[PDB]
Amino acid sequence: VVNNKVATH
Amino acid sequence: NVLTQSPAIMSASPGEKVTMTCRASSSVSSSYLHWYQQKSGASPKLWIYSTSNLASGVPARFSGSGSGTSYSLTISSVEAEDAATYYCQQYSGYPYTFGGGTKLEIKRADAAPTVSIFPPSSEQLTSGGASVVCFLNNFYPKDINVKWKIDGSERQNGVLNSWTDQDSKDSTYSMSSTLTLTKDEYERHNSYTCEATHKTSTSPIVKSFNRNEC
Amino acid sequence: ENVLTQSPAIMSASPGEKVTMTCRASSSVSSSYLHWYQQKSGASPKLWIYSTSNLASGVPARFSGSGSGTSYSLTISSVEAEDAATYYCQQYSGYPYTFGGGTKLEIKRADAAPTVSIFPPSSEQLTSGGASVVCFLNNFYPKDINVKWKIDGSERQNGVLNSWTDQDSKDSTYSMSSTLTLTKDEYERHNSYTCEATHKTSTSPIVKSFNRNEC
Amino acid sequence: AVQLEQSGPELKKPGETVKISCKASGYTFTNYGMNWVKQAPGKGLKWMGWINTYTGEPTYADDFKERFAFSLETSASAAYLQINNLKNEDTATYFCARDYYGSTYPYYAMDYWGQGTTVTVSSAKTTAPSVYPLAPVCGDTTGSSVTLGCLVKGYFPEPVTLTWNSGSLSSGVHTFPAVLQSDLYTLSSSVTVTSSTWPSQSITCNVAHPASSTKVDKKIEPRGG
Amino acid sequence: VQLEQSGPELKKPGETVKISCKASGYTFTNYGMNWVKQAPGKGLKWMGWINTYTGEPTYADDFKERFAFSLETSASAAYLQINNLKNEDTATYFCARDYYGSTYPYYAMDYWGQGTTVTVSSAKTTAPSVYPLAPVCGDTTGSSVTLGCLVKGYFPEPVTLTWNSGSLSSGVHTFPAVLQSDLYTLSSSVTVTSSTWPSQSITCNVAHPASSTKVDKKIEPRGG
Repeated sequence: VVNNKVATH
Repeated sequence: NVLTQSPAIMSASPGEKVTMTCRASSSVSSSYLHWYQQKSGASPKLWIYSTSNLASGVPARFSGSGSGTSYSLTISSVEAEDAATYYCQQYSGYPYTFGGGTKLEIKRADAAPTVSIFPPSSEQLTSGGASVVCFLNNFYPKDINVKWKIDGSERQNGVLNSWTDQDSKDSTYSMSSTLTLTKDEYERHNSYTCEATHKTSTSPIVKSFNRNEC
Repeated sequence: ENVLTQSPAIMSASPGEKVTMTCRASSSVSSSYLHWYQQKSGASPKLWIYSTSNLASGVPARFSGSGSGTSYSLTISSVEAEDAATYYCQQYSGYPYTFGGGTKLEIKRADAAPTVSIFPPSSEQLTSGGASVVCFLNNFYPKDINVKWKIDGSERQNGVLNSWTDQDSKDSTYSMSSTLTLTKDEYERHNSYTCEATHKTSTSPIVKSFNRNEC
Repeated sequence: AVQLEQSGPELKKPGETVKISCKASGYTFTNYGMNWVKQAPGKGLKWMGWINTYTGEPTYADDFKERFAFSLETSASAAYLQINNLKNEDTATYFCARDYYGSTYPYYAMDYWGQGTTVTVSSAKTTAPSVYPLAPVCGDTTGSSVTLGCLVKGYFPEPVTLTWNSGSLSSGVHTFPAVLQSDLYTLSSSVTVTSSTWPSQSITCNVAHPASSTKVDKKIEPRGG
Repeated sequence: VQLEQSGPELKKPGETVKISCKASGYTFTNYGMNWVKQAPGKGLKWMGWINTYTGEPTYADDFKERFAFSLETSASAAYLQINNLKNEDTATYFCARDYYGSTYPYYAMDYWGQGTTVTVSSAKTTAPSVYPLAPVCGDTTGSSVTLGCLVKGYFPEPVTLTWNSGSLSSGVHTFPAVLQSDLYTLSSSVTVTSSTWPSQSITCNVAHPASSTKVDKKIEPRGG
């Protein structure tokens, strides 16, 4: 659940 | 990152173009600068996101622009329904901050209130209190004065006033004024008068009743 | 940026030994964001330990890490020959990522004498006017070994180039190549060529020679 | 259908604890952060922080790092705001608001908002309103229209709900913001209808005060004397 | 999962070079790609990273503005371009993928390319001379015999050296090259059972791509 260091909220 | 909005309050006639500003103390990515609309107490609605993008259902008369520390929201031709408070919001790392808001008031032609006067109910009187109520409805501008007379004499004390927010459809305001007396005080007099005057006129609209007759 | 300093720059350990190397940061790093890499001779670094103390996949259970704030460490519970590598710490605390300068881990083992081989120049080289005399000193330990060249029984220092392999990952030895380069003209003014391998703590060399005039 | 449905108004004493819920529907609860926003009476919006609904990790804004707790019950798609050791300054409306996302990344905006939860911090008792009809003397007509009203006097805490004929009368209504009279709230509402509507047809103001569990119907009657 | 980089490059100062990093075994656009520099015999330096989903590069402050990260996402490839090459750019460059936990980024790098060596130099390319190393007269050394290959006088690095196409790999020492008078020299030793040589042939294979040289030297015993 991480895309280019952006994690799910 | 503090957001400063100006003007705090602005007034516009329908059809006019308006622009309100949001300035930040430090840079905000255009991606992360947003606008919300809120009408009196109800939940804020996302209005513009990432500077310039209109949320679903937002009319095309709205736009946003800006970059760095200077952003704005524009309405090409103001409508009555635009009467609201608009808040900008940023993220540039946490916390989210909001600006202090711009309240948009709508200007319209002057309108006299529809004035109605009401005696204390028989219910209230049973309890030893007496509230004489006067509604001043759908007038413009908000600046109305009410003067109460008992037995044809001005009474200044015991009066409480409340105003509606600006009407979303017709841009008028309404006001309720209540003179509270004791039941005994109320029953020591006969005539009750409420008078509505605009700040710039010396002709009132008057409504009265008498305790003794229809 | 957050500069990482690793200590000691070079560590030596015998297999089975428990050792600890350190990583010191200029400013506090989250234990989540302090990592370790292993790099061996001629290869890509491999993530070894991540978020202070978690072993990457395939990393032996003899490795561990601890630390907090500005002070971190990697421990090897029981050193093995295959651990000969350079270990780098790496942090994030905002950008940029920085790496420490590395700790080179050398494995100690039993002394081993080199297998020494001497080679004359090829006729191919001589015909082009050059004469490289080569000596291999293979699979020795410790790494500190000295090569001496003798021509006609007499020591010669100039014209010698030396190269060492990195430590062997299986047997923990080193190998060395030594080449003495003369002109063909100088080569053919002499008869005997000797390379002598000597440990600095020993009187007894290992010598190999050949002669130009006979087998 | 995306909805954030919040719990009803609360009255609590200073030093007590309040816990407000935000029940989410119509989307995967755990894929969007839940934000909390405070709005003190007559003031602006203030972001309190957010909770990560996938991990449960709460993040508090610098002014809310004390007595404030965000939590989840993910099986119920619910988010909670708990405030401990209540102060009078905690009197405000609290909104939960969902993260706005693009196709992949957050915009760090809030797209769906709950209806809000009003918290009142006070040691005062609950007072149910008195409800009085407002009608012109003797039903005296005022041309083609008649205005009636409802006086809702002496209640605490806010809110009250006022309707006319159960909400079937919605046009031509003005409900006035409450004022503080004798340390309690008083409000009024007006309704305007055509002369041919009233008194020939029934007009009743309905007043609900949830704090006191009261619901009052007051029929507006013409009265003389 | 693997990151495969393009081959070694030799460039003059002021030229440009573009290095590729091809990813396999995962969704390319889910993981950031990092670039790391290692000058010869030195440590590691992070150059910055590129967001594979958005294309947005982030450059470390020592790597602005001759350096360019780009993508070809339809090819799952990340590129590093270095413009106006300087001698200081002589290094091995690695691509390295972001490492993420199940829940948050770790700001580590889990998979690494094999590295690309860039030499920046005005020196001209020189082919190696490859020489056989055999004991005089094939004089034996007991049960094993050590042979070798001398790879002399080349620039730039690298050369590739194998023995019998690389089918002979046990008991090999290929020695690190040493720089002398603008030129590198390398040697390799191979040690085999004495009975197997010269009956079974041993040949060193040396390629030096920079000079388009590919030579093979069969090791034979020679007299006197």
